[PDB]
Amino acid sequence: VLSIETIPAKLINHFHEHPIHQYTHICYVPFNPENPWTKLLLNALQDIIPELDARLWIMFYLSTAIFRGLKEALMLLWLGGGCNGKTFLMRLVAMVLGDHYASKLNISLLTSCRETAEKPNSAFMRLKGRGYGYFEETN
Amino acid sequence: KSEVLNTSRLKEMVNPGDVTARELNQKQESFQMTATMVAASNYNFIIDTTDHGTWRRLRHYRSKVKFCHNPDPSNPYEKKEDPRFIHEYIMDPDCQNAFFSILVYFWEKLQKEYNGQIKKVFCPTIESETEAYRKSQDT
Repeated sequence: VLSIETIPAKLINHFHEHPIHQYTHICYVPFNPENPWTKLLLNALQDIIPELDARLWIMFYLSTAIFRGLKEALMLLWLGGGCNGKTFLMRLVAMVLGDHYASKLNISLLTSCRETAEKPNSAFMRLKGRGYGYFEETN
Repeated sequence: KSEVLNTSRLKEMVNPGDVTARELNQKQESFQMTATMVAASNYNFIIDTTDHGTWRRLRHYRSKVKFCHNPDPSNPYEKKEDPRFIHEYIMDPDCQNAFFSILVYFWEKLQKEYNGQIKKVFCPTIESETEAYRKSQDT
């Protein structure tokens, strides 16, 4: 278990009494820019979005999905001509977060006008506790 | 979006008489309707009624306040607003306890002044917006 209560985050590897049940299957390691995979990811993400100023903002937006607490009223959407860097880092983030901390939705959440009271819109109660959501590209 | 008040069940909900309907494959059970009705709407409705039973139990007001983070100079109508009111200040026990104390104190004030009758208090601003709304909205 990793506690992000303080800076830096403390990795608890001993006995505790914190009521923790959900998890991800990814082991935590400290921030190592010297790792070859770390350098590859940094270079690839820089190539996807060359603007350093935009790159920092995008990374800051992505780094907030780990927290499960209340978040500000922000919605973000970014598009492109086609065959861009989209759906590349999105899937990576989704699978890093994991099923317990992430899930996939459909555009039908927003393209619907008003679901009938009898209609069982189970899609509304998705993302319960999960701190990151996304919508796949449509046709 | 701009809705329309179809008046469906309107006189049915307004009356204090107990009434019920069919549940999700269950049995009906009449309950006394003892709930206060209030509406917060950005847009307008459409009223289609002329009987004295209707247009009598309706009260209207128009908000003269515009809340934006940058107040226009010498504009009490468009003044400063605090976004932190919406995003946070919910989890504070003290704020909600103070709100409850205010509500119970003013309920006691209403009971001791108007003998518990909200119809015994009238406002110059109220029933003036209602009069304009009933004079308007007619096709």
